[PDB]
Amino acid sequence: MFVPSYYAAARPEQAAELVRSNPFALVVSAVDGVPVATHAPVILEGDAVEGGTLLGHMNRANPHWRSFASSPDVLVVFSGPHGYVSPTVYATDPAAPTWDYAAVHATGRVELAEDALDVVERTVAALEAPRDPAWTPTPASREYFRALLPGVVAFRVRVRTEQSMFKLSQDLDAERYARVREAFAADNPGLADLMDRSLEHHH
Amino acid sequence: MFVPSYYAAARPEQAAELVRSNPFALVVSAVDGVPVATHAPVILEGDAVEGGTLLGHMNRANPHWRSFASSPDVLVVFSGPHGYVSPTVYATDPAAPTWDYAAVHATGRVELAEDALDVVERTVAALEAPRDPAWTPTPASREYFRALLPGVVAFRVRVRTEQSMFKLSQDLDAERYARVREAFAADNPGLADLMDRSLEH
Ligand code: HEM
Ligand code: HEM
Repeated sequence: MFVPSYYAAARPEQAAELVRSNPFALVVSAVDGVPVATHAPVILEGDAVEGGTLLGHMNRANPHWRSFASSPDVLVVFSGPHGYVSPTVYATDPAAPTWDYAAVHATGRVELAEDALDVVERTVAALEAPRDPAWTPTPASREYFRALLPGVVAFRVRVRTEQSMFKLSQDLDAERYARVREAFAADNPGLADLMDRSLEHHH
Repeated sequence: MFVPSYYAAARPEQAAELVRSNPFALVVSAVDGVPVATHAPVILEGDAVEGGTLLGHMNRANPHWRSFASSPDVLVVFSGPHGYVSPTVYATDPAAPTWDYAAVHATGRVELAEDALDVVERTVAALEAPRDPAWTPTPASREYFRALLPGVVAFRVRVRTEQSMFKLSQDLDAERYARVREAFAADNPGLADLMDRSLEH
């Protein structure tokens, strides 16, 4: 990923807010030199992505994790809101399209996590916390978790580098920008909100 | 990606339909044993993903493409609708959460494309065709596209293998499935529509 200056994160906390808000991530590694990816829920331990630790799990029948000893460099991609920008919105002739989006790329070394039960219980709490009501596992469900454990492989990524893209049209002048934002406000309110947050000076 | 049989595509054209409906893809390669990914619009040439050809473009100032020159294997991930499934929706105890989603992974050899104008113009046509209304490039915009070409790098992927995941709660019993579909109907209609199409014929 390459990040033009206009699409850099405005504030250092924005990468971590995106990661926490979008836990269904893409875990990418090199299996015999070719890329392989698994969609998995991944949570963040720590205040910042860079230097932080990611915790995830996948199916033990998914052979992807068997590579995590011989090829330990991994990339985890977290994806926020996104949307196509049609030249129709600009209302200018000569124009060209683009796609607006925010994403965080965390690269580091992967390792298997012995305490798989901890990883999945922490994932439950993190993903249920924004919901009302939140689901809290009963004793019967924690016992069920224990019965399920042979089928899971948990893992940790110690994040060495992070890269964040907030490609949200901030290069546009106000008239073309207003038109982009108004088009997303109707059909993609999450993206419009991200655009609003990208313009903040402090909060 | 590992695809359990009950989350496989029900019809062989469903993978191609997902690719065409979700063209903003993730293009992944190995730049010195480390995975590097770029988000880019990618379209499908052919009736099927496997054996088909993917066409995309990225920023020439994005150094990612410089690793394509040796024609390494690339992975292109197309992601459809997705949504978290909270056990609250099941309304049954012993339970555990999951995440429902559909995605297509295409792996093959990447080639730099000399015909970058054709790639970007075909991408325009493919992305605009279902919008209402569709944008129709004017002669001025076609001349603009030519002027922009130095700044773009286009590429082809010959798809050697493909995996398609339609993880859409097909394994739930009838009462729990209905709860999940009903819950997504309200807050994620694109995902609910995908579940409907997964059970049809
Ligand atoms: C907290 C939210 C959770 C989410 C969003 C989630 C999601 C997922 C996903 C997407 C997969 C597929 C991974 C792959 O393709 O390799 C998976 C696999 C698996 N997860 Fe989780 N999971 C959650 C919690 C749990 C808990 C608490 C357990 C208890 C041990 C668990 C046990 C498993 C097992 C056994 C599998 C293997 C496939 C299966 O049996 O369904 N998960 N999970
Ligand atoms: C059809 C829908 C299109 C979409 C969704 C789209 C989207 C994008 C995206 C996401 C990037 C950044 C890639 C990166 O990070 O490396 C990009 C770069 C670029 N695209 Fe496209 N594009 C489209 C059509 C076109 C057309 C017709 C042209 C005409 C030549 C063009 C020219 C460029 C150029 C010059 C760049 C690099 C410089 C820049 O980003 O402004 N694109 N495009």
